[PDB]
Amino acid sequence: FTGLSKEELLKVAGSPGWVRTRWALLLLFWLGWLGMLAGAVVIIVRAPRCRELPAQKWWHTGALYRIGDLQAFQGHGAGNLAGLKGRLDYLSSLKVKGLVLGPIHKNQKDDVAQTDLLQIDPNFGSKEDFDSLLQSAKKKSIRVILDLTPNYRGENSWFSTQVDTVATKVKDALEFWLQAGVDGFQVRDIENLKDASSFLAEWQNITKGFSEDRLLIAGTNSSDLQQILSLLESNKDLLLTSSYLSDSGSTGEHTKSLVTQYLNATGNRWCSWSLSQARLLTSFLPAQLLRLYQLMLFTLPGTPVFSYGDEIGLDAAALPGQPMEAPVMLWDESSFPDIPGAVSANMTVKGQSEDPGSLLSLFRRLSDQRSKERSLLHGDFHAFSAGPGLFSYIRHWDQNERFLVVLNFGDVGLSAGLQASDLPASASLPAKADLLLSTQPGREEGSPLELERLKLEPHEGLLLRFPYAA
Amino acid sequence: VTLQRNITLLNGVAIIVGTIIGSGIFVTPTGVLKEAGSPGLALVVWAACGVFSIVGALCYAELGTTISKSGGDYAYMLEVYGSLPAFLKLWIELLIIRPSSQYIVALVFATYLLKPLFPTCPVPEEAAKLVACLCVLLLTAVNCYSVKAATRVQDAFAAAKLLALALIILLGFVQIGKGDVSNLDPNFSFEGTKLDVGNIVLALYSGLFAYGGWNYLNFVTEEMINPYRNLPLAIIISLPIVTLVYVLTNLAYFTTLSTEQMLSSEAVAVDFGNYHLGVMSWIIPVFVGLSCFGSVNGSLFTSSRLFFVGSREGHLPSILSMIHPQLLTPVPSLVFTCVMTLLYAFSKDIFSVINFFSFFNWLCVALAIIGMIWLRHRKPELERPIKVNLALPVFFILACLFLIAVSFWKTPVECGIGFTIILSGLPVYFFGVWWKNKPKWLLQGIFSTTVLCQKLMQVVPQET
Ligand SMILES: *[C@@H]1O[C@H](CO)[C@@H](O[C@@H]2O[C@H](CO)[C@@H](O)[C@H](O)[C@H]2NC(C)=O)[C@H](O)[C@H]1NC(C)=O
Ligand SMILES: *[C@@H]1O[C@H](CO)[C@@H](O[C@@H]2O[C@H](CO)[C@@H](O)[C@H](O)[C@H]2NC(C)=O)[C@H](O)[C@H]1NC(C)=O
Ligand SMILES: *[C@@H]1O[C@H](CO)[C@@H](O[C@@H]2O[C@H](CO)[C@@H](O)[C@H](O)[C@H]2NC(C)=O)[C@H](O)[C@H]1NC(C)=O
Ligand SMILES: *[C@@H]1O[C@H](CO)[C@@H](O[C@@H]2O[C@H](CO)[C@@H](O)[C@H](O)[C@H]2NC(C)=O)[C@H](O)[C@H]1NC(C)=O
Ligand SMILES: CC(C)C[C@H](N)C(=O)O
Repeated sequence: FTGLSKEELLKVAGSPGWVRTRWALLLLFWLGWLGMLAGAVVIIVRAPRCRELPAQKWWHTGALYRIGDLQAFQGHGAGNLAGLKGRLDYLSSLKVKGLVLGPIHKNQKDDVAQTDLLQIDPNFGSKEDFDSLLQSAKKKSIRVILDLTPNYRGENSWFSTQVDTVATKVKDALEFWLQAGVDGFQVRDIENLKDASSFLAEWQNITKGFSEDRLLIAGTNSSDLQQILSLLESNKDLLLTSSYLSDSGSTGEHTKSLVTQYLNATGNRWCSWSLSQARLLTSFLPAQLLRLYQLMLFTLPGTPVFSYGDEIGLDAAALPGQPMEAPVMLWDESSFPDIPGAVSANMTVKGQSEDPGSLLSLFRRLSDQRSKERSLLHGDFHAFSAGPGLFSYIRHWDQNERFLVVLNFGDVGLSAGLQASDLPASASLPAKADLLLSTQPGREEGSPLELERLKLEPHEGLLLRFPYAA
Repeated sequence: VTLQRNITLLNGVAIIVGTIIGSGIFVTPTGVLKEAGSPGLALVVWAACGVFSIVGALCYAELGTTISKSGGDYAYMLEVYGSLPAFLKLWIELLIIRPSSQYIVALVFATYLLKPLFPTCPVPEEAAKLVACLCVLLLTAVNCYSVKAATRVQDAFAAAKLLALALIILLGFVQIGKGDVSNLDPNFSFEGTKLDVGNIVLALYSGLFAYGGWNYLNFVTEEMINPYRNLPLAIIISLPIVTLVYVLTNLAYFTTLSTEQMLSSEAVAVDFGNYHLGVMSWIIPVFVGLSCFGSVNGSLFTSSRLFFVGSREGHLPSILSMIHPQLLTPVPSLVFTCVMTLLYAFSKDIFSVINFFSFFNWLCVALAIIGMIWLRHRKPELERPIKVNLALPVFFILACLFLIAVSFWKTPVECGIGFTIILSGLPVYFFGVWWKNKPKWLLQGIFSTTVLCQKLMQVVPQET
């Protein structure tokens, strides 16, 4: 209606030049499409590839919980172990991937003959309740680790002279509990055992032969780096916890040196980060440093290990009369009716359950971040120099969201005083990054902050996060 | 020189399925789960979306049977309300709503096709953009080449995606039958935002987006053999199958992946394939890409037909709606649609914005049903082969106002912006339609441009 009709177009657009132009345009379009495809292929091939998948085990995902004694953990009426099923929801809230359970085998003080590794103590429960607990834990996706200390009641944990008979009985109990359905084993006081290295090697070999998803935990009170390295000469897939990191109580650079030396000697292998084997966090640290150490342990490249009640900062000195080895858990305000004393929300599970500035909330957030982030899962470690009393390092796996952690062990405020000194160019820190949390309330979240003039309050921790770049 | 009458019942059913099944089923579950949490809440939300879509499809089938004119959802409003509302809808239809679904589907296809090469590290965006552009160009070329070829491609890809969904359902059922349970029995454990209607409508937005394209057959009517019997039959054959497939796939998803791992994941299909296969796990992204390819191919046809029919009323330049001899295809409309779709490549993330203008999209449907009931009431003379019992359109409009009231109660400034955009079509309308006796220098200029395009593309005006 606003152009040439059919006959007019037929008469006009009949010249050979027009059909040649149409043919040329069609050819140009097709070659342009081919060139676009070739450019896409070129941009595909000239690109870095994904790095790898480490294929980590189940215990590489999250932290481990050491129940230890059962009576103190659940207060009165804790004799039956099936009652721990009612506490499994608490562990799921804590989202722990393991559970170190205390010794249950029959043991009458130092009576070697009266010590069966297959007999469950009547006060603790029965085999059927143990199987029910295992089934419930598997349903909730929490593994169970059982301790086999030959003497958990006497002063000598290895029955003194008796070495061959106890070795044979725990060797049999290995297969017995492995076919029972356990997920890992733990022993303690190895330093008090004669020529124990061969025993640990044999037990680790048996456990690995039974299955690939099994564990073996060893605990000693030796803080000598050389001794720990010697104990790891014949074994490399063994998780050992000791007092090497503890009993320092000094500046942050000392801890940095200790960690760097341990990583250098081990060879960037997989390790376990724990203050001690059976002691609480408060047993060696003041109340002002618990949050800093909790932040540090959840970011180091290893498997963190905690004792029961240390997520709420339980202290044994307070509420006197409780033995330091097995302090009672403070569930609620009435969790300790036997011993009247200090009762408040700052030191109860339900009291801290709603406080956003409490230890429990920080513990839950840190556990979630550790269990949900790939860089915190199997990233790399790089520590650079900082101010006199500041510990700083970064985590990054291949290309995911990077992490930066800065801690101030000093008791006075100071500036950042940091330089790049970064070996991986792909992990070079930019000037802009977000903030996740701090141990001291009074800061905002998610604000892109300059990474040059950080002012650190006494006993402060930071969780800088920056995205991947070139 | 009419276009053709070639679409059969099978072709229409295949078109519907291909269009309705694109990429929502493989993306929207994560968003709807984050916005609902409770698997039972998500399942009932999807069921409500399915029944709402079935209601709308039945009402639109009735309307299309009543008015046998091409370009649905726009010809009806032109017939009932006049000229201003129709052009007001079309002006934003050809700018925002239409040239956004095709680009998003193509981008999803490109991203999922290259997933096996980059399993962990994310794919570069430039390669995805290039692949999407290549897909759009190839699809518009094959659509322009012929009509039968497009139908054959649509049927082939619909069959492929149906087989893929059947395989997914079979794998889910096998996993269920192995003797393993999950949180499905103790559902509704979290049930957060139960009283917060804002999150409910937010999830319903994604659910309805996953159900989009249910009314695209009305656009391509007047081109299918015996529409009076084939259209409602095709709609009633297609819609319940889509609803059943969606609900079954949603059920089969949860039996394998936990809630937390589903929420934390970014490609639920990839995780499902990796878990259930381990090796040869690259089948799922390939099938997803094929489904998206079929969906965008289906959408382009309807968009081209809608632009064709609109230009016959003078709302668009006469260069459009200009058929080509020999092979009967609307080349200028397809070229315009392709070039407008490509123009969105110069944009950042657009998915977050796709929820924008959904209020107007569901508003126009409501006015269409109001026009239908108006015609049924005050014009009892048109021959209606199909008659729908009342209170069904009433329930549809009541749901429409329920959905539209929340969009005003919350996020009102983000609606006022956008609403100002739809109103911006008044000056262009008054310049291009209402205006007459314009200065002549423009007249021979546009005439010469139209003649140049006429000669360049060698097309014919719509004589009959
Ligand atoms: C330990 O298990 C392995 C495999 O069943 C065997 O020994 C391993 O391989 C060689 C050959 O004996 C040794 O030199 C390695 O030290 C062993 N690997 C380990 C211990 O991880 C053998 O069956 C077992 N050997 C002993 C001493 O228990
Ligand atoms: C663990 O603590 C005990 C308690 O003091 C210490 O073990 C000492 O070991 C030496 C030889 O290794 C022996 O004289 C005794 O067995 C212990 N000495 C005592 C009781 O005075 C030591 O501090 C720790 N054990 C280590 C590091 O192997
Ligand atoms: C322990 O000391 C250093 C501390 O890292 C280890 O690494 C050496 O130092 C440079 C500089 O950091 C590294 O780049 C090299 O890998 C090492 N240089 C050498 C070995 O010459 C060092 O390997 C350790 N020393 C030991 C194990 O004897
Ligand atoms: C909660 O935290 C601790 C115990 O968990 C307590 O800290 C007290 O703080 C007051 C004033 O800050 C000081 O007298 C002592 O540092 C603490 N007193 C006692 C009796 O423990 C206290 O229960 C709570 N902290 C408060 C209220 O700041
Ligand atoms: C609106 C349509 C483009 C959505 C389509 N059903 C898809 O999920 O791909």
